[PDB]
Amino acid sequence: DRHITIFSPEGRLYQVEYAFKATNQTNINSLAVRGKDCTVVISQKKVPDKLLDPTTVSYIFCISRTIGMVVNGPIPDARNAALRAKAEAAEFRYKYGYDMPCDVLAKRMANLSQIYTQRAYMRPLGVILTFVSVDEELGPSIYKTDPAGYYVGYKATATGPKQQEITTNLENHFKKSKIDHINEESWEKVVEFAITHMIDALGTEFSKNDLEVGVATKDKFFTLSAENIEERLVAIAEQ
Amino acid sequence: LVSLMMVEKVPDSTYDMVGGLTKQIKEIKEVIELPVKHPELFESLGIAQPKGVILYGPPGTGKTLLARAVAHHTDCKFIRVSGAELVQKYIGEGSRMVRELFVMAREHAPSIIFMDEIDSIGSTRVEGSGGGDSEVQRTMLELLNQLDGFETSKNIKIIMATNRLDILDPALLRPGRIDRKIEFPPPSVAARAEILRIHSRKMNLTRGINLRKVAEKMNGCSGADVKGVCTEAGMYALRERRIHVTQEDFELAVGKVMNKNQETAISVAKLFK
Amino acid sequence: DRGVSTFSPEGRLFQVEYSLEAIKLGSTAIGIATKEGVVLGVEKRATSPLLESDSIEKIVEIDRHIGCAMSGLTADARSMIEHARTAAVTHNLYYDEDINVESLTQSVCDLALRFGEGASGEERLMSRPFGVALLIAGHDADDGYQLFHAEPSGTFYRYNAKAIGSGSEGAQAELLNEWHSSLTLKEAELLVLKILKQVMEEKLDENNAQLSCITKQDGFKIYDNEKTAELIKELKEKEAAE
Amino acid sequence: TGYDLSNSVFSPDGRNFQVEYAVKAVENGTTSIGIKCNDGVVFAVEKLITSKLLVPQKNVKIQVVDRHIGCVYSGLIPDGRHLVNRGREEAASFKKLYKTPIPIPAFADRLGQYVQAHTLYNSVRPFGVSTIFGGVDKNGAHLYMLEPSGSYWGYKGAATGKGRQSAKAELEKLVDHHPEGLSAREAVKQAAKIIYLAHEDNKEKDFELEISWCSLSETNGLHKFVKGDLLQEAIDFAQKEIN
Amino acid sequence: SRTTIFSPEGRLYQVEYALESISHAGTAIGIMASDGIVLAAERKVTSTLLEQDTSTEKLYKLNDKIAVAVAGLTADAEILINTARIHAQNYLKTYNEDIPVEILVRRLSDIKQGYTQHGGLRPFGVSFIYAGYDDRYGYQLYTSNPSGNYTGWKAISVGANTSAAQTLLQMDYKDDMKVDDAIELALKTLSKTTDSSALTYDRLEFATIRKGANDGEVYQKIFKPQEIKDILVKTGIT
Amino acid sequence: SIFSPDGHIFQVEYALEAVKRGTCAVGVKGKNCVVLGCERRSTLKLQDTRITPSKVSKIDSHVVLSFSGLNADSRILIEKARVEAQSHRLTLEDPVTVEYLTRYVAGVQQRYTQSGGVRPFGVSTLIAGFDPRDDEPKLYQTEPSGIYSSWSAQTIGRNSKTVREFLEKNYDRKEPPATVEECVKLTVRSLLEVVQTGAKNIEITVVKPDSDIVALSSEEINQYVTQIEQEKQE
Amino acid sequence: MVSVMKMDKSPTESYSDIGGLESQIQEIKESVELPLTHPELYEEMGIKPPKGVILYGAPGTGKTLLAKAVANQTSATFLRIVGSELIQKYLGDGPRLCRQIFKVAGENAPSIVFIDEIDAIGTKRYDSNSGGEREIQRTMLELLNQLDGFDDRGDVKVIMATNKIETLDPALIRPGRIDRKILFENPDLSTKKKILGIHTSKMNLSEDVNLETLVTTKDDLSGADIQAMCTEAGLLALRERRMQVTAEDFKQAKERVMKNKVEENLEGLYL
Amino acid sequence: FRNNYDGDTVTFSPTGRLFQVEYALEAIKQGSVTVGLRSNTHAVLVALKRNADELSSYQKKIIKCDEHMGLSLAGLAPDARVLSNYLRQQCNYSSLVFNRKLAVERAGHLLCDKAQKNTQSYGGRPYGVGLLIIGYDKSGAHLLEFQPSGNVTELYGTAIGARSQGAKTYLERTLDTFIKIDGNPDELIKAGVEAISQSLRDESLTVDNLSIAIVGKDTPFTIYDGEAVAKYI
Ligand SMILES: Nc1ncnc2c1ncn2[C@@H]1O[C@H](COP(=O)(O)OP(=O)(O)OP(=O)(O)O)[C@@H](O)[C@H]1O
Ligand SMILES: Nc1ncnc2c1ncn2[C@@H]1O[C@H](COP(=O)(O)OP(=O)(O)OP(=O)(O)O)[C@@H](O)[C@H]1O
Repeated sequence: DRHITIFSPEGRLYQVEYAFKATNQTNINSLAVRGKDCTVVISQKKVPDKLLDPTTVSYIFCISRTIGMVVNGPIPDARNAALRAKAEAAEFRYKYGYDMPCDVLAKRMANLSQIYTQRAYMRPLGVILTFVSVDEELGPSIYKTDPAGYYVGYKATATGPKQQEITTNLENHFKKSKIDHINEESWEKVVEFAITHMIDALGTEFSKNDLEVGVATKDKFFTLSAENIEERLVAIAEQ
Repeated sequence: LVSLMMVEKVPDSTYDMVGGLTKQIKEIKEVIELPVKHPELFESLGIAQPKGVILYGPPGTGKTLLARAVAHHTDCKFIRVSGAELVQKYIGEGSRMVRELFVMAREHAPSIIFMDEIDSIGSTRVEGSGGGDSEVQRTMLELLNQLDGFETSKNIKIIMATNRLDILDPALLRPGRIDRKIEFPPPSVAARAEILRIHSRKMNLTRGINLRKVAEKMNGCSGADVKGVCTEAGMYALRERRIHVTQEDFELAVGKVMNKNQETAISVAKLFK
Repeated sequence: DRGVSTFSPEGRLFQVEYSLEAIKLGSTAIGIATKEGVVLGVEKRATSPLLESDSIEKIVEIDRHIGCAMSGLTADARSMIEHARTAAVTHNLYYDEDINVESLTQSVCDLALRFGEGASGEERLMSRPFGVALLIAGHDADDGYQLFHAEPSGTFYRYNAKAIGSGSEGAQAELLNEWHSSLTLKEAELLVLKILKQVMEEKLDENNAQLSCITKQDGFKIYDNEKTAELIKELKEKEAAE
Repeated sequence: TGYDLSNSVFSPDGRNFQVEYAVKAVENGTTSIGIKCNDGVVFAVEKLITSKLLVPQKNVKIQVVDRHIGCVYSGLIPDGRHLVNRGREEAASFKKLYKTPIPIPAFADRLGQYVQAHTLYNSVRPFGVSTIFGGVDKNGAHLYMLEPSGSYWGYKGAATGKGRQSAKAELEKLVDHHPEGLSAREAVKQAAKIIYLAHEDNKEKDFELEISWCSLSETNGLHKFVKGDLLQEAIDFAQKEIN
Repeated sequence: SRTTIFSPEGRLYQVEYALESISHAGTAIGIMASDGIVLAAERKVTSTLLEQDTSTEKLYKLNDKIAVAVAGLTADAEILINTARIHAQNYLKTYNEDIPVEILVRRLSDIKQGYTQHGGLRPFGVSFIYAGYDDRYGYQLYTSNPSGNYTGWKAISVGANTSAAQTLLQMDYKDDMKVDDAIELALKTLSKTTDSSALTYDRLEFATIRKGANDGEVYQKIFKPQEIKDILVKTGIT
Repeated sequence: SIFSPDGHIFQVEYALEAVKRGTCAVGVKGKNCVVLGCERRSTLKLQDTRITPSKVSKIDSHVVLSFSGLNADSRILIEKARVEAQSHRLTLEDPVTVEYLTRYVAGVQQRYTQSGGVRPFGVSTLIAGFDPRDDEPKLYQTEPSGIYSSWSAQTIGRNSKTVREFLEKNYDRKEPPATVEECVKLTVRSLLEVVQTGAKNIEITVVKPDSDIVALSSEEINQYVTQIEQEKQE
Repeated sequence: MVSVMKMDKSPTESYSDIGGLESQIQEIKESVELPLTHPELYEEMGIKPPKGVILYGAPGTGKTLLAKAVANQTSATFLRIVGSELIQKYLGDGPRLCRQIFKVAGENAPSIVFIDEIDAIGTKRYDSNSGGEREIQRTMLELLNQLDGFDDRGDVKVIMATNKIETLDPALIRPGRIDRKILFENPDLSTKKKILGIHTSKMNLSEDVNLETLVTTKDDLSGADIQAMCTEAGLLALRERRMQVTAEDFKQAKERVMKNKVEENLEGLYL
Repeated sequence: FRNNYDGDTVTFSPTGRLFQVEYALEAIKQGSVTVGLRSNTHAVLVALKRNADELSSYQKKIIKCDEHMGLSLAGLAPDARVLSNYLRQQCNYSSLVFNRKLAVERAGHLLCDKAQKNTQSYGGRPYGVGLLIIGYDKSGAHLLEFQPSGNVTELYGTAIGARSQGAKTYLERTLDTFIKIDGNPDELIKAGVEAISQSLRDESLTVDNLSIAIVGKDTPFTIYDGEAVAKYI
């Protein structure tokens, strides 16, 4: 029972509760919010050795000119999910003539995880995901996945070993201003709220390289580079 | 030790406290009664005054309560082991006591024994897991059927007993080593009728009484339930300060059995029709 | 509790080497080479008299000029001979000429290897291997009356003569002592009977055994129930004399 | 304990220890490095001799996949060669497409998921190898290393075998000394130093060296092994660094 | 447990559990006169809210001369009927005549061991009752089991104490025992074997065959609740 | 299904014991006639035996079979055997021999031995009949290992040990069965030792040339069994 | 120890009144009796006849009935012990006592012994790491080594018994020591034959014989219960006062007692 | 004591080993010897043969691939045969696709790419032998080594299997010498033959227990077995 995806004696799946814990190999925390007409996503970027090329290191990908995603897990397990995304956007629009939403495409890859729990030739994947996009019909939105298939939106959320340190810290905020997403327009002037909240709630101070960023701009998704972050960090000059 | 031995203080029961049971005494007394009552009569043919017998059946019966009264109206002794007390946390204590056991009855031909439970000496299997208890079932059966048992079977009949039958050693039974067995089933309704006549002998010039009107209703197994419902029927009268009693106050006492007659919840699994 | 395609720490496989003693349960089956002909012999293991031993066929005829004799487990080998008959005849087509023996017999021992990576591009038939071994005898015009031996491990040797089965470890010693170059045919049509009379569990009959020669002049030939008997008297012509 | 017997059986720790045993197989192998120079890459490797009967310079361990690449490995000799034979046709089925050479991110994006596929199933052997590759595209210089769990990251340098602890701290002792930029020819000297410097874990035995680089400058960014005095120039030098 | 192989002494590990398992299931009997046929089944449950009215579960039909009963899984039997139904009407577009049974079962149950024989797949947790008619062997009656061996009979039970229940037909059955003289045996065959002697028309299910229509036609008649409800009084229950 | 180290097979040192449980039957090879004889459950009440699958079965106009052991694994062979029968009459235009299909089905009981996830049979069978355009009797016996033999008498079933040797006090090669009344007396004087009941517990059948098949009533049996029920007296 | 041993009181169990079998029983007399008749014959061809035998179980099927019949015949000593009675709290007491038989077997050349149901001694060589019970395993080694250390065999005879072998008894027995591992089980007819061959002695069957059908239809059973079959007819005689001996009420006992111990009867599948 | 990592192939050890393989390579240790060496111009095969009884013919040890190649084996014939019949196609394919005939060393670099396709799939064993490959091309002569592992290497001369260290030692005693030989294969051949007497556990070689077959920068493959090798003993 403790080696395969049959139903347990009592009726859980020991091979799956492991997989959630197969994520936490890295001591890494990431975060997700909704802008006004934009969005934001971030995570730690650890570098415990001197010789890397952090030009190369990344978890935050690019799937369209529209959307993006993130990972807190083993990246080899991620890339197989990463590739299968790029495919499953194309075959949608090639068959219907318009770009791939998020709500659907999670509903695909959430269907996909099930038939990794319903057969036994396959190893599942010890990752989770937080897709991000604008939508011309639905607006700024995100969706999360587990390796089982539970996928749900979030007005704003985060993940890592240390959800309790911050996830309370966010719910305390909306019980202080009480709306879904922020009342601030430009993406440049709301990422400050994210990085203001991490180090303060329970997080540790950061530097230039320590973090990485993604933004699902209207008809544009893209990462950020060093001074593009350092400038945006120096917003703290005033606060 | 003689604590196990029979008693100058016999119990006070009787095989006419025992309604519904009517036929079995005729079927089992004689092996215990007749050829020992008249060995010359039996020896007129002298087929084999057999070894002991056995009784199987559920609880709710009073197989015990039968065996309490038979030790009255005996002409013989009736010893008791207080079942499973014979064993101890050692090895050598087993066989000596069994050696002591038979001889304790050799000196008394008109005298017999009693077991209640042989669930604890049943179905010996061994590959390293087992126990010394299996060692003792042999020697008793050995000294049951050997150069020195038939002289007891000249002097003796015996009985075993339990409540679960087919969970023991068949290698025990050479039929002839046990020459007869019997069922003590649950009762009939009308068999239940004369029961409550026995124990509720407490009405006080009352009337409107229909003793038949309770095994009217029952589908149980025990006869003891006739007491369990009766005994707590009077409890109502006991609490409400009026010694008297009637049918309906006696009837809802089955409400206690409303649990027992309905405690067996049921599954909804229509996997197969 | 072993499998097929798994070595041991000692290297000696289990199952195939276990397949190299099932033969030692079976019957006896001998053939001996003379430079003017070769013989074949059998022990029917006839279990009851009512039986009609014409039906039991431990001996076959590939063609008019080649025959073999299966031992150990007579059942399964009934399949493989049909392979050999196919390759014989097939080679009798593409070249209009009888085949050399060694061109054939490599094929048969290329069959029983099929339980895992047979010849070039072989899908694994044969969940288990052939629990049977046999002897091949016949002429081709390049080497001589080259007897051949086969065993399901997937190798063949060439012999002067030897044996199989029940009487293997003991009987061959006499054969090892009593073969040479310049002997006859019929001396080998009878020397076997000195041997097989040893390791039969009953006095010989004309129906316990049977024989078949092989000749580059006529070709193949099985004998009759009686024409074994006449030479047994010829053996008793020496068993009674000496 | 009882979960450490086959592929694709995660742990309560959240792992499959079997590949973590693979790391000790590749630990049982030769030294090998490759450096990100200022304009290309370098390759150099350990190649130990058992008997004199082994010929020198007929038994390379570098492999080429196409013109603008060099790749090496360490540990299991065959297994690290298989995926090359997958490599040598993949990019060939990519130059087939838009008629241009292949990038290096195209390489790992077309390999680093492959070996992963040999850790999904209960029917195959994880490639017990660590592996290097490098070369040039239109964009410029690149370098990468692989580990048998599919992972890979863009380094400035790498190391494998039982030449780990020497070189890693050494390159830590190198980079700060020379961060300004290290051209091709000069690293060909300083590289072969390290292997003579790293054999001391196994200085019971002997070897001989094998080197290759590729420069956008020198060789038109093509792949070209070493064979000449330039090698002999370096061994004459590298002995001094250990002298 | 490796469905293919045998015991160490010539037996099977699984399948002896199966036809022993089905004993857990309900009851389904089936008899025959020289005049007509009767069938019966006691539903595993007879709670009140659910739709026991139109609950057609134990008794299905196949064509306009045949009826069956069921014992086993709800589903693994539910497919065989859709299978065998086709093998009936696919007999007809070749030949256009009506179907006989003696071809059907002999050409049906051989599917069974086909899953004992290979694939490592389990056999079918099912047994049947059969019933029907051909113009060549008269009225008929047959049965089956997860093995495949089929047996002709005059009256049979399955399920709970069927060995016990088959006794109850032993003494009472008659050769010329007519329909209305034989129907009452069935529910009386069940009026004893029941767990709940408290008996409800709801709990069971029923079916019939006759040759009621003149010109030799027949009737695959199946009986509704309030009918058999009133039939029940005829033998005199209440 | 593999090889033990004792030269045996686990699953097939087992299977042929299965046939040693079930019914018992036999045939013989008369002077100019051939016969079978088999078993039935007397006391099987509330039943009509007209339609039950007989242990006998027919394969062609001129050949028959009698299985034992299981019953399911028997039905399959007759079908694919029947195919080969009414196919062999087509391509070659001649009817079958006896050995041909025997040689065939001798092969199928190992095509269902050496493969993955395939049990052999709980079946052993034999056959009987005259070749076309000939006279000499032919009967062959089978078992799951495939080895097909030619026994002048062959029985597979319960209490069969002495039955396997009972004939040897009864049969003579140079004193074969004269006629049907004795040769069927032979057919029954064997089987009755395990019958232990009346005629109802058996079923028999016979062959003669040009497809002269017969099956005999329970009453015809009660004609002759009496004659030795009368001659089991002196 | 000696007290139980010398059981010289053979019952009226009549050897050769028993109707069981011959070949087994010559095999023991050949094993035992004839060696005590003209053992020069063994000296003719120079034979060391065996050191006792071991029957098997199949309980209620004639384990012992011969044995006390042999004791009725024994014409020598006869011995009887129990391993459970042999064993004690302290260490090596019984093992110290087990030795003391063979000298008391050295008592006699006519030295023979039955043994009582070994199933708790020498059963199986579990490691017995779990304390205490190694005493048994410490005892069997005290015997078998005593049995064949250095013995001229001194007519040190033996006959053993049990109810099931493969349950136990892995290595204790060895050939020569016990060459004859032999059997007793149901005959499949001869219970019909010679059992009532005995019991026809007393009874009358006061109307007929009826025995031509008071018989076995290959019914799986054990003829030991036939001594019930004789019984209850007399009882059912006296359930209705028949002082004579009937054949009609005799029917029930097989219909009554043989009917209890039911079998599966799953032979609607091997037809 | 009982390594459960001894079953199917793919299971690594807790130390980085495939216990199937390492327990396979001792096979050839239980197999015989077949040695070989080369000059700059001519290379050799050699093989003791292992005979059954005083009657049988002998087990063979050498096979030709094609006109410019041969080989020799150790341990098992049957799994070793198919590789011979295998690469014949991969030496005909050359001479029909191209006609630019086959270079030796890529064959080994084909051959190593075979067995590795047999270790890492459930079912299937290694082609568990060692063997020796020879021949000539435009590049001179070449000798090879084989392991069922996959490792194959360009050697001057080596040895295999039982009793082989004695012959193995002559070569290191002599690698200064035999490399400088040319056009004179006779004395070259007897180098190994004298050197493999180091292995003889008193079986004292004969006319027929030995098989030799060589190649050159001129010679096609020739076999010297039967009775022609009275030359050397
Ligand atoms: N007909 C009866 N006459 C007298 N007492 C009865 C009768 N029927 C049931 N009983 C009662 O049943 C009780 C014991 O019966 P039951 O079989 O339930 O347990 P038991 O026989 O004591 O248990 P065990 O036999 O396991 O020791 C007694 O209290 C007794 O009064
Ligand atoms: N052939 C026979 N004739 C008469 N009685 C028999 C025969 N076979 C068995 N029996 C009966 O079997 C009973 C005991 O047989 P058996 O010797 O097998 O067991 P036992 O010796 O009593 O048991 P244990 O050895 O365990 O004490 C006797 O009562 C005897 O009547």
